[PDB]
Amino acid sequence: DKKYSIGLDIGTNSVGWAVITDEYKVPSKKFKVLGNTDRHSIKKNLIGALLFDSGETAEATRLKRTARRRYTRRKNRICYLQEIFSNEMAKVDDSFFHRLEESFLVEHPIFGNIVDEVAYHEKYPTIYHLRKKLVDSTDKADLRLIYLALAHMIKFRGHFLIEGDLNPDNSDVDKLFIQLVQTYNQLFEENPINASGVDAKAILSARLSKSRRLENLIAQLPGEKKNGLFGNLIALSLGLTPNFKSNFDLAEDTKLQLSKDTYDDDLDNLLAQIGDQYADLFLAAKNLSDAILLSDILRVNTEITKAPLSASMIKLYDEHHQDLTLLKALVRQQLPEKYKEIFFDQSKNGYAGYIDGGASQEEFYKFIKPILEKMDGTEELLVKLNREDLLRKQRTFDNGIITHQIHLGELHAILRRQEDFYPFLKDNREKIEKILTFRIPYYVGPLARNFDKNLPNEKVLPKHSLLYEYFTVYNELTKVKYVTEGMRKPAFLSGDQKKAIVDLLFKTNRKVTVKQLKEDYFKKIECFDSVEISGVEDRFNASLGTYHDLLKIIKDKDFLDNEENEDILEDIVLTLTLFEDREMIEERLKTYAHLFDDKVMKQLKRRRYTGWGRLSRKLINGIRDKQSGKTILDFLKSDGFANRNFIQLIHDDSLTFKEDIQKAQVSGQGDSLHEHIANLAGSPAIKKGILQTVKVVDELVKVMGRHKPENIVIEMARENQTTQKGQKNSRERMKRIEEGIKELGSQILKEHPVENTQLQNEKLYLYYLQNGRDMYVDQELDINRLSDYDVDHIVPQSFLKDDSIDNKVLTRSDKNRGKSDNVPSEEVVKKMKNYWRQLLNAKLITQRKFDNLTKAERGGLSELDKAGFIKRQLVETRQITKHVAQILDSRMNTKYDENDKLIREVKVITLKSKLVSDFRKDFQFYKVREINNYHHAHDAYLNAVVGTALIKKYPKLESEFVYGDYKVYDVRKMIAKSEQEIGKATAKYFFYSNIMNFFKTEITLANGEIRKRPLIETNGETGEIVWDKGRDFATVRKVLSMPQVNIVKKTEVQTGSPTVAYSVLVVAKVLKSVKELLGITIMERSSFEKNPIDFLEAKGYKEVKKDLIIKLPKYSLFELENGRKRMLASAGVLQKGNELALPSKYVNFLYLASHYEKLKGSPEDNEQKQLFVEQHKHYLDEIIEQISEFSKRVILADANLDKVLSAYNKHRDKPIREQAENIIHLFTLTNLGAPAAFKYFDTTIDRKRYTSTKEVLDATLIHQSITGLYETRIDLSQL
Repeated sequence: DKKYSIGLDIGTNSVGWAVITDEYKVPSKKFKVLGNTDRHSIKKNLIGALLFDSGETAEATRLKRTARRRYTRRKNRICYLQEIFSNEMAKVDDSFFHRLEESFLVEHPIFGNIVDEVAYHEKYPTIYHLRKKLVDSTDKADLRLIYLALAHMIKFRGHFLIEGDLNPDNSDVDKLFIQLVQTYNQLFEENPINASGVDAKAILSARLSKSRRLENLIAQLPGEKKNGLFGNLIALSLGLTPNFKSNFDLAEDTKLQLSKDTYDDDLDNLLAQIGDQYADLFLAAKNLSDAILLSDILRVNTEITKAPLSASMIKLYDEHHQDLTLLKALVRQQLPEKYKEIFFDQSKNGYAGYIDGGASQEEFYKFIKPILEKMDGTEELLVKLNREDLLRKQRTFDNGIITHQIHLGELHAILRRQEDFYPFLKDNREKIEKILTFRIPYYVGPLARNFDKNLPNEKVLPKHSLLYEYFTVYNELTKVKYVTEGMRKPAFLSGDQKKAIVDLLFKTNRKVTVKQLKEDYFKKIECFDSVEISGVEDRFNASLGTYHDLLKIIKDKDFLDNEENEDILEDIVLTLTLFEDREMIEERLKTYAHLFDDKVMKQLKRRRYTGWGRLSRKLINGIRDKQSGKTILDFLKSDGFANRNFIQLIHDDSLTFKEDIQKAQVSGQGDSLHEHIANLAGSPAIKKGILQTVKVVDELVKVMGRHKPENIVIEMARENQTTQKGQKNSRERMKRIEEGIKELGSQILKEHPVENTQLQNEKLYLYYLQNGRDMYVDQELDINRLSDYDVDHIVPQSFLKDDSIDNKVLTRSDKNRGKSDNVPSEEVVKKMKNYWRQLLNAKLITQRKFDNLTKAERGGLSELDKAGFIKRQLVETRQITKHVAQILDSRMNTKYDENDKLIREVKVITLKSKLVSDFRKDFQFYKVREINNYHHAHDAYLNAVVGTALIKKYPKLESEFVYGDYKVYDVRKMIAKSEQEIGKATAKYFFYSNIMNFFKTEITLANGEIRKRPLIETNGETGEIVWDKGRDFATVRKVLSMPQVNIVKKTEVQTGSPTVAYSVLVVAKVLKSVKELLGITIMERSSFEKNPIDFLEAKGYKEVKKDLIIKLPKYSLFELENGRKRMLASAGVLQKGNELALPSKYVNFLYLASHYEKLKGSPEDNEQKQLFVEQHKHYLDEIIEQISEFSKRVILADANLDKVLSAYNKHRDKPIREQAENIIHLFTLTNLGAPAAFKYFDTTIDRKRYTSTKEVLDATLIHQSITGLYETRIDLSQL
């Protein structure tokens, strides 16, 4: 039994997965297959890929934001915080937490007496009045006030944080602005924004309108228009309502507004249209937005305090009141018609709409500015409106992290002082910190969970509740036994005997003795002379004491005994328990004045109760056993001869009571996976993919026999390069060139015109980007001789791998860069800097490129430069990937030590998808998407290899790419200050900052000098073998060439045109037998499943075997003869079911051939690969052979195969690159799924579709699990 790791490759249409074991191998396992076939076992490698469409299904609905889900899981956090306070709160005010809960259903009092309740609302009209008072508090503060402050934050927080989210050092307008442009530049490498010398803090946090601050900023970004994408983001974060339809050429108007209730959903619908690459862009806009709005706000306050947001909000409160007071007088007087429109009508923008009706600030100003301009005396009101300062409200801070940290600061201030008076607060600092800050996936160990023990979030009954005391008395009686004159054994009290006894004895005396039970009931009523009694001792312990209490006050025994007042009386005792003061009781009691005299109500209002019980009504009287329909109290009252009691009933498996209690302990023990994923920023596809990833990992752990993996290594699927977004890139390069040639005033586009699609050539682009000139030497280049010239890396590959235009120049010879191993030579910078500057200002190089060319002027590559290179390659910054990491980390690491620290047995590693992509290129494991779907699985395999190699080779780097709170090492203390300082395994890890250098056997320096590395890489300190260049590359080639890879096209049952939910197999009469395929529609579905046969009969079928009605969802998979597979699609059509595998030798060949000219890389190494393509021309035959063999066996499109085969022979002499590029088209004949037309050479090959679904009814149905590892096969031939 050995350790393993999982690699994951998460995409919007595909989850790829791979388990790897020691020495980076992929294990295999035999898997029992179920059903009616004579195949009972199958052997399977543990590597696969799940493929899924993204449409209207129930799983889609589950991943939508769901309010009742949020409510319930948030109630766990609220309730947990109450539990921590419950003990000390009991000493201050035992009814506090129950009082607040009753008032949750008023949509109001917080205190027991009228004095405190009035004094609380006079002093704390807002939560910020409270916070500020508490922070300023020198001595012990009232615990209710402390609780109320904390509870208000966690009640109204949109979403809590995960590890690595807090960043308090970079929470200011300027850095958040850079973050936005950096995130923007990641997505638009050709038209990046230079933000150098832009005072964004001053421009964006001014006393000017949003619209002016937009124009001011956009005016400082050369070439950027106000309604362009970057302007609209700035518009978004300033508080405006930009429209992104034109930036992305969208279908409809798609406008966005941060303050709206629907913004979160609105963003996901946009991402669903433009791609989840953009999500972090709109997240950067949100945090900037928050930093802007907090500066404007905090500016009003002038008092030095640990509650600066509170101090500001109090000020704005007072200013809001005066301004509203005047506006009301102005309107009442000058425009009384419009008063109710303005101040009461939430349906309209206007004050009412603005506050209680979700109209935004700008919508409100837009409505009210004309009203103000037409009135007298609105001069400064209008001034405030135009600097965005008029009647700001208080609720502008529930979401986002920049907000969260400001709140946490104030609350931590309160807790630090109040810890000195409430030891329990120091005792639970970390628990309370977790409640205030972070996601709580589970309430176990230190966070394990007044409230009803059985039902966690349900509150208890008052201990003097009449219903509670009935439960107490009946629970005791149901275990009394009696024995009479005519009996051999004792018997239980009857349903009627119990009621008889309660009516007769428990309602006439406070305590009931056993003598009374014997004499006053068993003698006098049942006429017995000898009676012995077990189950009770001197007297019963349970008393109906509140019945007797009220009997003296009401003096209407009929009223007490009447079952319909039971909840009236329950309400009365609740009220007499929650409050302690006659005026406040009598307020609440006044609704019952039609039921009692004033004589009685003066008496009732004086009858306070104190105390709370152990159980809640819902449990005792509320939940009902399914079959019997009876509550627990019902069973205590009568339960046949069984006479179960409370503790019996809870645990009896023959009653649903047990199961409902467990269903509630489960819901209250942690949060909701689907709610978590539902609230991420992303499309519904990215969310479906994350849910699949969680499913795949669960099944993989089941497969490895419940053993957890050592590491899980996650990457986000690298995206395919469509030719559509490929030509969008040409248009972008063209616009950057045109705009740059204009500002240079150079005639180069007229001397050499160029259509945009030619700019895809690296060298030609660089030639225009460089205005026709060498970049290291003052000279022109000849546009007709670019083949002779070099592409040089500004920062050498030894230090960072960056093959972008932003790290490349076009020289005559790379020797022109200078002779150093570092950035270009100081002699080159001098002769060329002024040219570079001109280019930089023309936006033909970037600020990063310029700084890098000139770096020799500043001492070359510093330690700091190198440490940031490390982080640049390691750290994956996408947000959603941090949440995938936590979700898996949450599920995997659940035990706690004897410290109350998390024991991390599974390390969840996150890698940039680039690392794997570079690895395939650096070591020739080339990817050719077109062949099959295996490359998803291959990526997950490679990702698991590269991730687990890194963590073993460079453990100290853990903190940068493993989820968790790890010891943060400074990367610069890991950087050797000379290369010879690294020949030994001292603590320094690198001199040449490409972290992937340890895989290479020889590294080439920028000048040409070559450093060798040992064939076997060991970790410095542990000595462990990490990578053996002699074995481990071969292992990888083996896994990739491996032909059987588990591919699963997720089947779907639809939910949103005659749309079918799923087909079904009917075997029946119409007499003689038919095997038919019938599609149930979404309307039909409800009916059909209710009564299958009656639905089926009314369709003309009869004498159907209902045990042979097989449900067949979309893409059900069938196997026929010779392993030919078919998938069942919609519209009575079948899809191709087989995946065609090719070994590495062929894949690499096809790749390097189709790239024979486009060959970026070393000039000698470029020929070594061209030689390989040449010397293996015979692979063209070998491939065509496999494609043909595959096609005749499973494709069955003999017509097109002949055309293809004929056309291949005729063109066998065209250059190799051409035949390969055209073989790569062929694979769409063999591709799994819907057949689709393609072109081979000149020839067009039209799709042969599969129009008869009859075929499958006698084939074998293959039902796959998510990994495809567990099959159950059903031979329909024998049906």
